[PDB]
Amino acid sequence: AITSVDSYLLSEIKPRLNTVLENCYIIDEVLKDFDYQTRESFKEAFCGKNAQHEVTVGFNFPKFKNNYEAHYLIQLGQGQETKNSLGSIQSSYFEATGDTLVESSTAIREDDKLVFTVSKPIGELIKVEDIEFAKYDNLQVEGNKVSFKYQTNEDYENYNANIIFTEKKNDSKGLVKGFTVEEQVTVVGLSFNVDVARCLDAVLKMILISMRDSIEEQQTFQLQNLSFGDIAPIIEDGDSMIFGRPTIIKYTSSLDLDYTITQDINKLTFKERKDWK
Amino acid sequence: AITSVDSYLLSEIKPRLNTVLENCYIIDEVLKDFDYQTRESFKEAFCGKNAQHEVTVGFNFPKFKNNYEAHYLIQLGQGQETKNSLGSIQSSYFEATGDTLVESSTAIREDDKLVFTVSKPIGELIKVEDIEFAKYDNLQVEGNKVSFKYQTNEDYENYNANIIFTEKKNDSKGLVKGFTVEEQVTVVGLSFNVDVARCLDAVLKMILISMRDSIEEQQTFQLQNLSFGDIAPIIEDGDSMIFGRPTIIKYTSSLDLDYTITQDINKLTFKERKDWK
Amino acid sequence: AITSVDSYLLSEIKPRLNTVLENCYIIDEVLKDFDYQTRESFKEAFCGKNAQHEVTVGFNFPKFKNNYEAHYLIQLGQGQETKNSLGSIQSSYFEATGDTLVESSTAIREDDKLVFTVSKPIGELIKVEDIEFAKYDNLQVEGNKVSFKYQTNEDYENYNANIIFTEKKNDSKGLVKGFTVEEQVTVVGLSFNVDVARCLDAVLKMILISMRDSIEEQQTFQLQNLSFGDIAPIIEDGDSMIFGRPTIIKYTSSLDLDYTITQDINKLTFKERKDWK
Amino acid sequence: KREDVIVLQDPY
Amino acid sequence: ASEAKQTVHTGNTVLLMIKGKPVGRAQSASGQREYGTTGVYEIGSIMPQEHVYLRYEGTITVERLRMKKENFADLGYASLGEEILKKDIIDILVVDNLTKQVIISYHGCSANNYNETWQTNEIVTEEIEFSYLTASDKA
Amino acid sequence: ASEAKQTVHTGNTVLLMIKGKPVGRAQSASGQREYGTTGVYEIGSIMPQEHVYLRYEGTITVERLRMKKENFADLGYASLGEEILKKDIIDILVVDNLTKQVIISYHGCSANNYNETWQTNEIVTEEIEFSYLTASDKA
Amino acid sequence: ASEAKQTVHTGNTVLLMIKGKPVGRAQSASGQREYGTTGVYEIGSIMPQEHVYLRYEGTITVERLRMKKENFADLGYASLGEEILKKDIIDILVVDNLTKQVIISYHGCSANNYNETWQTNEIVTEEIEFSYLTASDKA
Amino acid sequence: ASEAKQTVHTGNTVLLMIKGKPVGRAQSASGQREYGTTGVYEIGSIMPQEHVYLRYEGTITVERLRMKKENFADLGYASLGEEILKKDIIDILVVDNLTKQVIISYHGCSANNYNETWQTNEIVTEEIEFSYLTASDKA
Amino acid sequence: ASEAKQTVHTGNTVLLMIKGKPVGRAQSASGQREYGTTGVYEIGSIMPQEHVYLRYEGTITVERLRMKKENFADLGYASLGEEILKKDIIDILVVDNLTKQVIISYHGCSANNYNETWQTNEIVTEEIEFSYLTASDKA
Amino acid sequence: ASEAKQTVHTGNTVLLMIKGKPVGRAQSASGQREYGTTGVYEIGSIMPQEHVYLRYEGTITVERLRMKKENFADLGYASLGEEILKKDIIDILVVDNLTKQVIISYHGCSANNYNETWQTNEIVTEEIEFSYLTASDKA
Amino acid sequence: MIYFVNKDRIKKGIPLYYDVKEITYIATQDGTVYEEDYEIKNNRLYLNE
Repeated sequence: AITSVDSYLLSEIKPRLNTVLENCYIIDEVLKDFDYQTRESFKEAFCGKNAQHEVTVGFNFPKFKNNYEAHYLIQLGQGQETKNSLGSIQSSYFEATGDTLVESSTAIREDDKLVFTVSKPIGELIKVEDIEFAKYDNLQVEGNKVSFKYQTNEDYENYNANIIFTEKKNDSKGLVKGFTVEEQVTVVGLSFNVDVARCLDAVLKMILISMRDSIEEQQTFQLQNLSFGDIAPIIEDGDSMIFGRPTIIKYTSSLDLDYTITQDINKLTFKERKDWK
Repeated sequence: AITSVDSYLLSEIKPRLNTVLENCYIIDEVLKDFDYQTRESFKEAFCGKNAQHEVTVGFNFPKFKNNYEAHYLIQLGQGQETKNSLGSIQSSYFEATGDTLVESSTAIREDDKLVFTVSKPIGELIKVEDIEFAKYDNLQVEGNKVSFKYQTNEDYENYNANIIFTEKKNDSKGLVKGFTVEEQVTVVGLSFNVDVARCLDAVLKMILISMRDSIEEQQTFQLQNLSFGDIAPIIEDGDSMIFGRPTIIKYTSSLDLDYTITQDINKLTFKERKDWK
Repeated sequence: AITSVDSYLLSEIKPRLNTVLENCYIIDEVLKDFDYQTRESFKEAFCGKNAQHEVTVGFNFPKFKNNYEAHYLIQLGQGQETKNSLGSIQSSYFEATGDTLVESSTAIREDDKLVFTVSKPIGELIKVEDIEFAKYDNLQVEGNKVSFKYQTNEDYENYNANIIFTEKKNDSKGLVKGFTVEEQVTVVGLSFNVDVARCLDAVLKMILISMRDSIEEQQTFQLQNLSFGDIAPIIEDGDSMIFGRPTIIKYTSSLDLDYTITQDINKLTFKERKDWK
Repeated sequence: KREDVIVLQDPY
Repeated sequence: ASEAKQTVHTGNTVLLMIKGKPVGRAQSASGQREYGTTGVYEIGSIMPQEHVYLRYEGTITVERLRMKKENFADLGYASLGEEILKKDIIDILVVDNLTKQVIISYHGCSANNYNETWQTNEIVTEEIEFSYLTASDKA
Repeated sequence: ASEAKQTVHTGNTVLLMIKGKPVGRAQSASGQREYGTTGVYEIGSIMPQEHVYLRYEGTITVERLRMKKENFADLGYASLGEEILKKDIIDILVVDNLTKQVIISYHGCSANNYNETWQTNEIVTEEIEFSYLTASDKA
Repeated sequence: ASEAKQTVHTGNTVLLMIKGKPVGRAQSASGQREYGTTGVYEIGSIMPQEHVYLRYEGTITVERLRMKKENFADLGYASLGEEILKKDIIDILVVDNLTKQVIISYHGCSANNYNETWQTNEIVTEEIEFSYLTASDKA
Repeated sequence: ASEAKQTVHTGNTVLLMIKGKPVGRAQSASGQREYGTTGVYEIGSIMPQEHVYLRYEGTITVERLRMKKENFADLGYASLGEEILKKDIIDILVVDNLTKQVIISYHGCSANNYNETWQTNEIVTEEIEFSYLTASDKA
Repeated sequence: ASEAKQTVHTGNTVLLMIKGKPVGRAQSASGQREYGTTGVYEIGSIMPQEHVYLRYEGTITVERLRMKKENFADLGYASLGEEILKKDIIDILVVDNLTKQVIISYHGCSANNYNETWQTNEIVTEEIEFSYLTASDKA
Repeated sequence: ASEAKQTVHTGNTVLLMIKGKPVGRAQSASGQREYGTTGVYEIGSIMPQEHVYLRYEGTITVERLRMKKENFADLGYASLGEEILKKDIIDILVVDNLTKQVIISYHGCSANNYNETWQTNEIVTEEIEFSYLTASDKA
Repeated sequence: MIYFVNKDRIKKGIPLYYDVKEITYIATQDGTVYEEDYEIKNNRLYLNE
């Protein structure tokens, strides 16, 4: 697909940041190496459900004033194409497949089959969690349902699973045409307190490490590489300075389009014609 | 873990600097190559218990005035990730282990065992100083105690040892996920006297050499590499100039998180089911 | 040891510069390639015992006015660590050894031995000049004296020698821990006369070539490497310009500390203990 | 200079 | 956005597992394989008439940073001395990190050589090479 | 402006096709060919009198990024184990991307070796080499 | 100003011609030549007494960007398959671009090997090597 | 912060010791090891049936800056001339710098070759290689 | 200032002459020489007892930019074809440029091989190698 | 400050002397040495039982800038032609520059080969290699 | 000033950037916000859920 690393990072960082900040022992583990007073002051101010201060995330160049006490500024950077395929063919498909998804589901009995229901039509099934079927189990997929023989499996009549699958758009042939790009985004934790900037740096590094395992950047946005700048005053001529430490996140990812092929051939036919010269 | 090289350096330098400055013959050895008058003036001013002047250490950008006669300014620099593991698996553990520790202890008799007591639960024992036990000695560890058979060892009933060990957090499985970073910190000895700046440079180099043997940067913060700047005026438009010579300390270290695994499997079970086709 | 290249250079250059300038035919040889009038004017002004002008040497940033007619400004530069040892063990010693020394001495008869007396306790004897002893000569060293059998050597009863040796500090074991550094110092010959600057450049290059053979930079400060800048006005807005041509002297040297080991073991002992199981 | 960056309550 | 229709494996996507433990700090794995394909020639043409497979061979080579604990020597998979004679064959699995699903199995690995390099500006490196009886994948 | 009188093929201009499917993410193809040309010499001169062709040989080598699906192993063209003995020869076509017109055909390909490299800062790479019976072009 | 008393050939100064057509987009030509010079030795001294010429050998190697038309395969000079057996020897001329005057002739060329490399960030490259019976220049 | 659960050895973490003295200014140590693993084949399949260990071999190579005193020649471990015939085997220990605990022992070392390089812009380098009878670790 | 007590030869200081003409645009000359020094060994010691000289060998290799006139082929010193059989041995002199004084003579040169490289961004290069019967200097 | 307890030799610290004259402008010296260490094996174990020394060998190689006077050829140590047969063995000493004290002696040197390279942007280089009967140091 | 309002900010109140003495205008996509539906305490803004 076409991709937007900045909007991915914003969407991914915001919930993760919230869920760490609402959970005191995570911060208590992340900041174990800092000075005791720095740790306790940060945990008192920003952390837990009762926290009176708050962190914020957003893109650069807003028209309004931000929470300069603690704010992650996201800042889309450079990139370049790095590797190309022969014919620019990144892949080919017989059935137009959408995004990868993971969904929780439960088995139910139906007509002496077990079935799992999924919210969308299954374009491909990658994994039913914790199950490997035998041929006897007569595994079949149909529409948005996975179906599974009941006879030997009655103990599992309400078994709970996670389905990893991917959507289908439509039944069509085509070529995925495109290339790989290596692209940079900068993130900086702004604070007018230097110890807050240093803690926001630690929290962001933890978040990015945790992010490396996510399906989003396992399937796309691969090879996350991190670089770190000096701590410096970002703005120097207010009533106080604003400090930050930049980090650069670099990703390798595919830019591509679905070139559908309308041509289809369903019968050869043969004829002999005679040359009398 | 997540780590903070700047706070490590501050915590490590301050006590070492104090303990050198309170000990005259150490300075007399460090400064043996300097001019006699430079050496004696520095030793008279800053050195020994009666020293009327003092050195100081702290981070950059304080809001107050510093001891510009002699001050080590610590200044967190750049870094970049350098080496990654397959799957980002830095290690794996069956029991969540804390920091490495070294503690002095003495043997005591208890119920015809010798035991050493340690302040914290022993997650792993690395070394009992100057002892290698045989199987006959029935070495066992339990909780925060090391225990050792009395029968043949009665002469050692009050033996004094150092225990090198590491804490345990909890009994849980997981993967240490992370990567290696190479990171820089700058340190500069500010003085309005150039000969004091040159002596502070010598003392800092001695301190860093001594630091290379510490457990902190043997286990973490490995491959200390030093670079040195020119001596120059840091500030030039007071009633006097302030001079310093920067040094850059570069360290290689691991950034990682404990991804605990809750899944555990404690019995396989087998069944045969018959296919009548 | 810890070392100070700038103070070494000042201490080494000043006497050598004086001893060349008091010796006319040396300058007459050094300046043989210059224009006749340049050579004779320099030799008339600065050279010989009657010289009314004088050259001077000192570090940069003095608070007073200098002899801008001819002045060598010494200016401590950059450096970086270049090569490390395994375990940082630069060496090891059984007896704490000081600096290397060379001293003139004469033999004397004492109790039918010849002896040479040295000003300091001999930690190690490297060479007695122009002598190689046989086993029959019963060479022995004791304290600050070297002793040598008289019987066959009576003709040498007043022989004059140079002893190359090194001090001992004390009888102790340890490890020399440290690393190698490559470090730069700049030197510039300031003069308001351009032909004087060019002659000061020639004299300095001669001095550094002569310095390469000295024990100081044979044992330490090895691999002297020279670079040369353009001739340019150092200061441009007086009643006259001040000119100079920089040279950069680069040295490779060891930074290290004596880590003494107090542990000593002087007897193993063996015991058999019986296991009745 | 105006107090924009860090903003504190009025004294009463 | 995450798409399956194109995806490549990467150093972060793949676990290496031996005896059900992941190998920490593994730097590379190289799998090589050969069938001995021999061409058939005869009097009457210069062209190859046929190709035949005659001898299967393959190796797996692993480079790793030498940890202070759980080395290949401490894990027992490597051998320093005569105890090589007492090591049974082991199976090396390369596994998808997301799905925990086996990508390729190397069966019956047996050590050819083992190296350690100690160097002054670097982390210490283990490297080991195994011959194996076969490889397979299951899906 | 687009001219035919001069034009060169480029990585973007050429499709690689096997069994009527394009090979995605192929990084290179290398075709090599040898005729065994032997010179004839005789008593009476140092000069070669003639050259003769004695033995045709050729190989096609393909490097590819290891996809998560439709690998050479998943497509079945490669072999990891004894099932190499059950793979029939396949024909590899190099085809003009614009005209869909065959540039060169490699006929009767048979695998010599197969490699996979797993490395920590890189995408995983497949590489495979085939011996082939002949090559041809048609126009 | 243009002087003859010193001048060197350069890539722009020299045409390559085969059968009276210039070879477009040729990237290099490498001519190599060997006489088998053997030294004569005898009992009575370590010195060589004489040198003798015993076996002439030489090759011409040409690298070229693979055009969409008039390849060595399309021109017929190269061979992909058994039709190598039906190619007569050809003469390759290297010719001064200004004067159209023959610099060196390679006579009786016969193909040893033929390569094509298809790669993703590059123009496709032909390379071919011929054995030849002799070389000459005329002036 | 200092953690044991992950740690790697580094040039600063490891002492090299011979006869209970540390070797100053050692620049590298390289340990190599080989078992002669030979595959068993038979009529009836192309697959290897088994692997067997047949011949152990290993070497330790050390590079060092040539000190003015306590060289390998001055220490007596190296040999310049016929006195190599009078050197007994020596054991080389690689030891943890912090714990003073043996990481690996090379037993029965015997010198293969010894080099010195004298060069004009560099420190002089010793290098030595030993064959050894076995290696072991103890824990 | 010009001193004789130290001086080294340089590319500008040295003429190369053949048959009393200087070779224009010569880029390098490489002279190599070998005596076959063989060590003598016997039962009773591992030491070499003696060294003996058994076979002298040497070559002179010259690289040159291919001029439009007075090439080695045009000068007749090189040979492209069978006319190598009609070239007498020649003596190659390396001569001091200032004093016109012979530095070293290579006597009885006889051509081993001759190369020309035609390339698109470069000047054309000749290279030739001769075996020679002896070398000498006179002073 | 000057310390003996650590010191390394460097290009400036060491004189090279032949027949009591220092060799000017020597660029490198390389000393190499080999003992023929052979491992003993037997039926009953894969381990080496013993190592034996069987054949000593060593060479000294010297690179030097070709001076206009006092070359190895002018000094007579090198040989260009048959006069190699009339050169007696020579001893090469490597000597401490400060103390004038012998660091290592190479005894019975005998020339293997001698090279000179003449090149257009460089100083001319001599290089020579000797086999020697033994080496020793004295202290 | 402008703020996005979310469940946390409803429960906890928006901490205002400025030390508001009084409000002259307050509005949302649905129009003006009436004074029964907002309150300021301790420089926090509380809104109707």
